[PDB]
Amino acid sequence: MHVEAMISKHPQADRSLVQCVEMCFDCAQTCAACADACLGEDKVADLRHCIRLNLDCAEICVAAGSIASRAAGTEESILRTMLQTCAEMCRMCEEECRRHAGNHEHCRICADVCKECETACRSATG
Amino acid sequence: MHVEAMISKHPQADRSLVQCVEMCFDCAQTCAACADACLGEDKVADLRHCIRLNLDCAEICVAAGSIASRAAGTEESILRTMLQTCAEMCRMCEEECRRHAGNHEHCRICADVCKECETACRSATG
Amino acid sequence: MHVEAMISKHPQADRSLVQCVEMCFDCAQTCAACADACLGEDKVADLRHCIRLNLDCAEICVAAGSIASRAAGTEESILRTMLQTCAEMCRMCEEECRRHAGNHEHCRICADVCKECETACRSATG
Amino acid sequence: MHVEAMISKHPQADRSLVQCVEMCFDCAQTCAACADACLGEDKVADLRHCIRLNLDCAEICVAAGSIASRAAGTEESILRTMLQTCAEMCRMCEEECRRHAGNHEHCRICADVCKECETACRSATG
Ligand SMILES: [Cu+]
Ligand SMILES: [Cu+]
Ligand SMILES: [Cu+]
Ligand SMILES: [Cu+]
Ligand SMILES: [Cu+]
Ligand SMILES: [Cu+]
Ligand SMILES: [Cu+]
Ligand SMILES: [Cu+]
Ligand SMILES: [Cu+]
Ligand SMILES: [Cu+]
Ligand SMILES: [Cu+]
Ligand SMILES: [Cu+]
Ligand SMILES: [Cu+]
Ligand SMILES: [Cu+]
Ligand SMILES: [Cu+]
Ligand SMILES: [Cu+]
Ligand SMILES: [Cu+]
Ligand SMILES: [Cu+]
Ligand SMILES: [Cu+]
Ligand SMILES: [Cu+]
Ligand SMILES: [Cu+]
Ligand SMILES: [Cu+]
Ligand SMILES: [Cu+]
Ligand SMILES: [Cu+]
Ligand SMILES: [Cu+]
Ligand SMILES: [Cu+]
Ligand SMILES: [Cu+]
Ligand SMILES: [Cu+]
Ligand SMILES: [Cu+]
Ligand SMILES: [Cu+]
Ligand SMILES: [Cu+]
Ligand SMILES: [Cu+]
Ligand SMILES: [Cu+]
Ligand SMILES: [Cu+]
Ligand SMILES: [Cu+]
Ligand SMILES: [Cu+]
Ligand SMILES: [Cu+]
Ligand SMILES: [Cu+]
Ligand SMILES: [Cu+]
Ligand SMILES: [Cu+]
Ligand SMILES: [Cu+]
Ligand SMILES: [Cu+]
Ligand SMILES: [Cu+]
Ligand SMILES: [Cu+]
Ligand SMILES: [Cu+]
Ligand SMILES: [Cu+]
Ligand SMILES: [Cu+]
Ligand SMILES: [Cu+]
Ligand SMILES: [Cu+]
Ligand SMILES: [Cu+]
Ligand SMILES: [Cu+]
Ligand SMILES: [Cu+]
Ligand SMILES: [Cu+]
Ligand SMILES: [Cu+]
Ligand SMILES: [Cu+]
Ligand SMILES: [Cu+]
Ligand SMILES: [Cu+]
Ligand SMILES: [Cu+]
Ligand SMILES: [Cu+]
Ligand SMILES: [Cu+]
Ligand SMILES: [Cu+]
Ligand SMILES: [Cu+]
Ligand SMILES: [Cu+]
Ligand SMILES: [Cu+]
Ligand SMILES: [Cu+]
Ligand SMILES: [Cu+]
Ligand SMILES: [Cu+]
Ligand SMILES: [Cu+]
Ligand code: NA
Ligand code: NA
Ligand code: NA
Ligand code: NA
Repeated sequence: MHVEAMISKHPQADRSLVQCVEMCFDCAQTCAACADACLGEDKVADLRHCIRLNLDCAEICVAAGSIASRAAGTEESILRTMLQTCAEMCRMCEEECRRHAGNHEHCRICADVCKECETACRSATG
Repeated sequence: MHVEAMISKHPQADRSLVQCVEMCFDCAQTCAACADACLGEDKVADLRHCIRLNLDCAEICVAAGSIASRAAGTEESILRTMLQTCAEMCRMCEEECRRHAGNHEHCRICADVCKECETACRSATG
Repeated sequence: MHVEAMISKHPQADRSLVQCVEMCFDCAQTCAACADACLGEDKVADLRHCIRLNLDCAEICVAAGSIASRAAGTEESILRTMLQTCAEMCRMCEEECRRHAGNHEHCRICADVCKECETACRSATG
Repeated sequence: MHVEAMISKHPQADRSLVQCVEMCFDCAQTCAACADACLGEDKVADLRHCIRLNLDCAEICVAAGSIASRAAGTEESILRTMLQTCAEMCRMCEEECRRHAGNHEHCRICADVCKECETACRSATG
């Protein structure tokens, strides 16, 4: 990623922020991929809720990542509210993917990414 | 829009919800357009913060609208948290567009849409 | 929607363009809703491909709608290339939803929206 | 990123594809950041077109990345059409950021990312 390089060059220019942005994009992609993997499973009907949460988590993580990419300055921002929502979304999505992780390795990986992204986003709200 | 028609046909199937979804998409488009209009103004340098808020508001309203389009059932959802964030985003974006509304008619229109979308989203959290 | 009102007030300011933008947002929402409806069907395993196409169609229609909301001027743009891609996406998604339309009313509605959006986007490339 | 790990675990499971997805998300973030950096410059009025292209490039790269994250199987997809559009978008955005690269280091970085992402996406269409 180029998060760190771009922050340093912004005319209004944060480790926790870099980590948050990087994780949001990673987690967005991972959850998009996890929704599609679950869709392809023989046991798709068991994975409805998980697919739905991953779609929401992908959507919210792209939004959060994008907003945070614009948060390199002191101006008022939705940033902290958005990161709190994102942390809650990643927590919910982690729990459901974790429940399937013994059965589907894609959900193990995705639960781990959601957990890390939850922590990164919560940490960026401090 | 086809929000109402699609909700009625969902296998797990709400006026406040229909209105929320419709408004989110309307408001997303309007804020995208307002950011671009402000970018094109001779006095663009006066509109930096407004452009930035409109970009965030477009991003959050698409996310909220999409999540709410998937909220026609009783399952656990980020929906209410996301709608609260969206209402806060629309409130912030409304205030800044309103400040420019005397000077730029596009901001008058956009402030009105943000205000309506804020109310719709807050109402859907009840 | 506020597409028409916002275009008229843009400092660099098209019926076919208004119709395209309106349809993209309508179609994005409809396909998001159709993916979720299909996910909830008892016969979800029969709807894998349809769910996947609707997710792509929602993503591409939001992108197209957003880009077109920024296309009220004479500057170089990806607009026409993006609208061509969107028309092709809506054509593909229409065909699959149409195949399920006898069985699922949500797919009938969604196929009709995709068809209309395909035509609107193709017409805006002229 | 977790692109490679998730592809390997998909029930329907490509170096060029992994590289494409990774680059799309990297490039999306970079262009979002470049739009915001340009918005913050004293000389913002000189950067209108560049800001606008970066907003389009961010939108198209997220869309492409997401669609490509769902392209780990042999089913019909918009993928190749979408990647061609994305390559064209990155080419356009590269050219404009490159023009500002001597003046703004953020545009140098962003032009380099767009160039790499253009190549990755074009290569994934083979
Ligand atoms: Cu995340
Ligand atoms: Cu994720
Ligand atoms: Cu999954
Ligand atoms: Cu899953
Ligand atoms: Cu997830
Ligand atoms: Cu997420
Ligand atoms: Cu998150
Ligand atoms: Cu997050
Ligand atoms: Cu999950
Ligand atoms: Cu899962
Ligand atoms: Cu999984
Ligand atoms: Cu999962
Ligand atoms: Cu996950
Ligand atoms: Cu997951
Ligand atoms: Cu996440
Ligand atoms: Cu997640
Ligand atoms: Cu996160
Ligand atoms: Cu809204
Ligand atoms: Cu709005
Ligand atoms: Cu504006
Ligand atoms: Cu503005
Ligand atoms: Cu706004
Ligand atoms: Cu908004
Ligand atoms: Cu909102
Ligand atoms: Cu909202
Ligand atoms: Cu605003
Ligand atoms: Cu404004
Ligand atoms: Cu305005
Ligand atoms: Cu405005
Ligand atoms: Cu507004
Ligand atoms: Cu506005
Ligand atoms: Cu709004
Ligand atoms: Cu708004
Ligand atoms: Cu709203
Ligand atoms: Cu469309
Ligand atoms: Cu659609
Ligand atoms: Cu459907
Ligand atoms: Cu379907
Ligand atoms: Cu569709
Ligand atoms: Cu579409
Ligand atoms: Cu389309
Ligand atoms: Cu379209
Ligand atoms: Cu379809
Ligand atoms: Cu369908
Ligand atoms: Cu359907
Ligand atoms: Cu359908
Ligand atoms: Cu459709
Ligand atoms: Cu459909
Ligand atoms: Cu469509
Ligand atoms: Cu469609
Ligand atoms: Cu269309
Ligand atoms: Cu890209
Ligand atoms: Cu980029
Ligand atoms: Cu820039
Ligand atoms: Cu620029
Ligand atoms: Cu760019
Ligand atoms: Cu791009
Ligand atoms: Cu691209
Ligand atoms: Cu690309
Ligand atoms: Cu660029
Ligand atoms: Cu630039
Ligand atoms: Cu730049
Ligand atoms: Cu740039
Ligand atoms: Cu770039
Ligand atoms: Cu750039
Ligand atoms: Cu790019
Ligand atoms: Cu780019
Ligand atoms: Cu690329
Ligand atoms: Na900012
Ligand atoms: Na739902
Ligand atoms: Na434009
Ligand atoms: Na696929």
